[PDB]
Amino acid sequence: ELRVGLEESELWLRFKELTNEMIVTKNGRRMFPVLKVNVSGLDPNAMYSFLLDFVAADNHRWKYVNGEWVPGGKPEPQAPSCVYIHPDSPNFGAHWMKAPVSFSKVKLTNKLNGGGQIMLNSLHKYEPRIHIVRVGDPQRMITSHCFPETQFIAVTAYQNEEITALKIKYN
Ligand SMILES: NC(=O)c1cccc(C(=O)N2C[C@@H](C(=O)O)c3ccccc32)c1
Repeated sequence: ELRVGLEESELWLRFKELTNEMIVTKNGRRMFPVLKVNVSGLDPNAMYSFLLDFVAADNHRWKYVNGEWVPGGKPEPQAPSCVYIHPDSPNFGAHWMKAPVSFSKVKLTNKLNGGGQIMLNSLHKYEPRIHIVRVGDPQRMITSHCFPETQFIAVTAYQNEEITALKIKYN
């Protein structure tokens, strides 16, 4: 049976208990921690593509007030649909299952300046989601997998000094 498990969940939960933050910039910024998953239950003989997108978590934005994340007003219009294709795609199920699948090269940005980056709105909370797509499937079956341990708020600069120190400590 298809099983997708989050790698280094303990490290993600350290950031989440502080409310995790990810920097977005004009040219795009890579994530820390990096989203990595282990996969089992795929057909090793079949070929698949791994896709990544980011889902909004609330219908409001956030603000850091008195060292505390609080609801910070009505949200901006939803960011456009941005899908990141894992550069190993398409590949055999045996490839995806022999070692954890890392999305280390994806970049988060606040501009639609191309480059295959992910457009996010600052001060909004997002949750990464992974999609698995089989090549050649007339039913075009797709599997979606959410990871609530990896939720974060997009920021142009770190608000929580504990988050700033955490990023330096483990990266
Ligand atoms: N009748 C059908 O359900 C059917 C028939 C042929 C191919 C698929 C397919 O694309 N799968 C199966 C499954 C697999 O390959 O592990 C899978 C995992 C992720 C994404 C797609 C798919 C589904």
